[PDB]
Amino acid sequence: IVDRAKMEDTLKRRFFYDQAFAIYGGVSGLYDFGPVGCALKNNIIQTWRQHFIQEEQILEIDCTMLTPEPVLKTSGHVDKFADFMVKDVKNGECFRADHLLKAHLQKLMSDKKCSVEKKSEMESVLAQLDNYGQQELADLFVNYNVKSPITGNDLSPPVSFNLMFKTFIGPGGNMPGYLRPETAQGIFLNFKRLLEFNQGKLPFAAAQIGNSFRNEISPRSGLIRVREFTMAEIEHFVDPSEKDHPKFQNVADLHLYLYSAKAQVSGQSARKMRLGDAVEQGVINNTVLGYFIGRIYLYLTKVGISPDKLRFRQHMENEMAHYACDCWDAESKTSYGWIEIVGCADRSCYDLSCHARATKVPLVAEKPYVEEVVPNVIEPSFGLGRIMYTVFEHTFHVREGDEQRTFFSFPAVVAPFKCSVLPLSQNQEFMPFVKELSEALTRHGVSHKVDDSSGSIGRRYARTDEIGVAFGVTIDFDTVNKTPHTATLRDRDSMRQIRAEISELPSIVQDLANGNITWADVEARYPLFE
Amino acid sequence: IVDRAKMEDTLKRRFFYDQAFAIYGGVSGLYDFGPVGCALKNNIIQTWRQHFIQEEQILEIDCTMLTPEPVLKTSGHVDKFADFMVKDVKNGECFRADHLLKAHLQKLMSDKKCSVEKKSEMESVLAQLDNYGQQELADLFVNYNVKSPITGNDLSPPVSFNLMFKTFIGPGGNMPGYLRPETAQGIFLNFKRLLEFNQGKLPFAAAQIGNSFRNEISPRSGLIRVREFTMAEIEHFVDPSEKDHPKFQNVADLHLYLYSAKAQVSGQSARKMRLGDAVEQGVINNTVLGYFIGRIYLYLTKVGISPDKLRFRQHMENEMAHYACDCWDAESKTSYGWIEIVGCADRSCYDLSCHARATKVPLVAEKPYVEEVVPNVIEPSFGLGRIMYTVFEHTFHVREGDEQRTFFSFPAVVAPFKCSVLPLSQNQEFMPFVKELSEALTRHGVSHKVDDSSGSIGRRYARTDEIGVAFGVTIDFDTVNKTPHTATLRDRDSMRQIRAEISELPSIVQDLANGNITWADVEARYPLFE
Ligand SMILES: Nc1ncnc2c1ncn2[C@@H]1O[C@@H](COP(=O)(O)CP(=O)(O)OP(=O)(O)O)[C@H](O)[C@H]1O
Ligand SMILES: Nc1ncnc2c1ncn2[C@@H]1O[C@@H](COP(=O)(O)CP(=O)(O)OP(=O)(O)O)[C@H](O)[C@H]1O
Repeated sequence: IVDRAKMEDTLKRRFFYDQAFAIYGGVSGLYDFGPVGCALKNNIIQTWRQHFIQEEQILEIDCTMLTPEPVLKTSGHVDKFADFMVKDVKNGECFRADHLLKAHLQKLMSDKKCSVEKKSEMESVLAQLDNYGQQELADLFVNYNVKSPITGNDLSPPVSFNLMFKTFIGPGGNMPGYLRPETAQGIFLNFKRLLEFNQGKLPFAAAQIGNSFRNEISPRSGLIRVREFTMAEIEHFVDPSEKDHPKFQNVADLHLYLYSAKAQVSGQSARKMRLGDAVEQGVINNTVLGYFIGRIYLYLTKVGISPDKLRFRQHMENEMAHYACDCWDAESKTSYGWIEIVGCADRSCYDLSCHARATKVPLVAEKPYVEEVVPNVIEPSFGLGRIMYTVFEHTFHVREGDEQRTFFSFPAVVAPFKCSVLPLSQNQEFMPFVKELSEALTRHGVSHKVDDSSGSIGRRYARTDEIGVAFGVTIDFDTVNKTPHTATLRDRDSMRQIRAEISELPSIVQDLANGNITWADVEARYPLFE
Repeated sequence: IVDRAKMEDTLKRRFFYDQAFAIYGGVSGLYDFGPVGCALKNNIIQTWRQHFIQEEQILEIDCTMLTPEPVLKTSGHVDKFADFMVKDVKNGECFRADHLLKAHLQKLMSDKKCSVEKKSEMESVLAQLDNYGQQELADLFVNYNVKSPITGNDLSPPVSFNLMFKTFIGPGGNMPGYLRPETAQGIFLNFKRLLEFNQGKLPFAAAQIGNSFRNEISPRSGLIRVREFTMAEIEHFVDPSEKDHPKFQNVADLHLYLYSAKAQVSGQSARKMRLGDAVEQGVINNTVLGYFIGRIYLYLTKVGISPDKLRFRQHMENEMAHYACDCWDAESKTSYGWIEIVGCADRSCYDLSCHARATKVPLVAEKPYVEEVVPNVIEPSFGLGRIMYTVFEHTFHVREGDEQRTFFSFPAVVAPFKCSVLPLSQNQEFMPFVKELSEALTRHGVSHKVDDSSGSIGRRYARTDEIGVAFGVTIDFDTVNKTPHTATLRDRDSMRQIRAEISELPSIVQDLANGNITWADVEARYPLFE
């Protein structure tokens, strides 16, 4: 439970993100990220690079966004990459049928005049929404007589709407193209040279961190529904018969809420299992898929996602994408309900074959006299956009005080900047201290900034908390005059402080941010300062 | 002088970059960057972030690429952002008139039957190509009777061709849009909130590092002419009356080739002046423009550009962009002649006014009772693409040996990875040494990789040189058996080696890469090893 209104106001005001082309009315689904928003957005991409590319020695490539029609036709995007759209016969307003039907049903379940028996029937309908194909949706749109959410008019029947943007490469119109809806395709088209890097053996993973475009129908979910976002996709090619990851044990003891496809149809709830035990019962097919599922859990957590609001929902029989056979999604409980922030699929061979059969160019690998095989790819799809937004809601808190101050409990690895060095006076009396501390912090690799804003030391930290600065050191007169020279180390979340010698503080803030010492540990070693 | 053919072959083979959608024939102007290409491309963006954003405390924002028609119409891109295109009346092949006329004239100047008097007349025509407007070009295309470079047919008259990509945002066609040709526009549309960050005072600079799209007519310049590239633009807003940068002295003693607009019309050559002296004579208007010009020189140099092939050419009277009044470009002497890699303009007020007058929203600032002024922006435009490619040619060398081996003399700050630790055997005899050195290097922050490839130690380094790895440490038996345990430190460019104790090598390689010690210094302290 989070007050979205209050939050968005803080985010936009401190400029984390805001409506793109605002002075023109803005375009729904498009936002610009201000300074802090970038510092945070950057820290997350940096953490991801470490957690995956670096930790797994993933081959990184950077393909183009512009794509010639022929390429996406083969992958099957020109045909299946779409959403069902409806529009009131009156004017020409469009809506994503998929969601409008869900918005309506939720409206009925809320009305007090609704029977318990119907409430159920509907809950069953919503828990199977991503399965209802073309026809099935048309009927539900009749049975429930869904009508325009605005000036309730009559909606035309649900029709598919290709989400890919369209353009023309070069003068003339002989080469029509689209803006890549995903990045994965680029890695497949380069499978040859890529496989060559690993001596030709499997498994090997290729990755990409770039922009994808999705001409969303009716974006109304803040940063959740954008037509332009940055995503980090991993394409882990493995031998279909050797689907066993040599590191699965490093993430086997992790306990996370799994929501099988069965539990979704068998009407029961998600169970908090153990990955190791998960693979046993057969919930999670193999251990490769299992390994990444665990790593994904670790990443999201380390970046600011709350475990008590993070689950992995499996897909339904016919919910499968036009390129997958099995899949699991990392969903976060937000103010918009459960939403897919990271998508981990298991699109066995499909892709490579399509491009090979179309271009008349072989894309395979061999294994020991020797047999050629079609690699089975597990693609963890990260939406850095939704992932960041989740961190926003999960860490946005309101300080217990009439002034209604807010703050984000951002981990030290993602906060705009870890420490905030703020002195009382800027005269040449404090400089020798501010200068030292700063440079000292830098040597320890702790991002910081010397606060200049006006107001009381308490109002200073008030602005610091808003953008979620992890810590803060107060340098007052007793620090400059008294001796030993000690400063005040203030914790963001607790607001509780400490008084240690200003020379040792750097190493202290370092361990605190790096998770080598607990704030409790600090209060035990040094004298508390009210 | 560089053998482009040989180079491109090495780049593509080691996969620095290559044709996007290769297995489909590829699309001209589109390329994909392989692993090494990314490591290098990343290092350059990282260096730029330090050299500018970090060194100047620039406010970083990240706007959208999709832009609604109304926004670009105001900036004046829907009208002037184009190139003159011609096409042979036979089939429908298009060409950029601007360049075809230049290709033809160069053909004539080469023919031995050309008179000295005409050769001149033409040299004068080419040195004024970016000034010839619509009509002027049509005539030259008649006087010289230019015809299709292929199967020489007849070219239609030169007509403008808008370079901006076109699409449609959202279902329907009520909101037509383009893919931003530049990033600057985004910073202007956010001038309000941005100015607020600096307390409302000037000067203050905003920056952006993102992708821009330019539907180039006929791309045939490798990575020089792309329809999709990453650029880092800086928008330094300053008071029109206070055009004086407080750091100009830090870059005043720099000596760099300046090519005034006069020297371009007065038919003389570029002079290697001193920035300080440059501002005096009035060559470079103010010192703000001068400061960035110096910093730009430093950056390019630090990344791998050769001074003897780097100049700053000023624009011509009517060469000015549709948004500028004065400008200077950093051009690199490549195999394609002189090309603009970094563009530093001085588009005084223009922009902010246009958006304000169109949206009926004021975008100004005040100064001390108080007067509101229209900020004069100096926009340094970096094309990380062309900049990287220049580094390629300027540092690509061929080893003097029949085997025809190649290598790139990449600075330590941009090389894929600084050091290459390569042992002879991988047995548990060397591991205790490889492990230590590696971890030791990491502690010193030196990017490295343990070489595994097969072949002689000399053939191992042969592959290392190709991707331009700065150094390399050889760990042989005398390192494991003999004591003290010393390894071999090999320099890339010189191939000359050294023999120092394997424990001290880390700190040595660190200073070498960080420019704290010269390779000559090393050969003076430690025993040479043949
Ligand atoms: N419009 C959007 N805005 C932000 N991120 C998006 C996005 N569309 C996709 N993503 C990212 O990429 C997604 C990969 O899974 P996809 O199957 O492509 C989502 P989907 O099911 O096709 O659309 P939907 O979840 O809105 O129904 C990640 O879940 C999400 O972070
Ligand atoms: N097609 C392209 N490919 C690579 N970089 C490009 C590019 N177009 C522009 N840039 C980058 O952005 C440029 C900014 O100057 P611009 O005035 O926009 C070039 P221009 O004069 O408009 O086109 P031209 O130099 O090809 O005639 C930098 O010089 C260049 O690095």
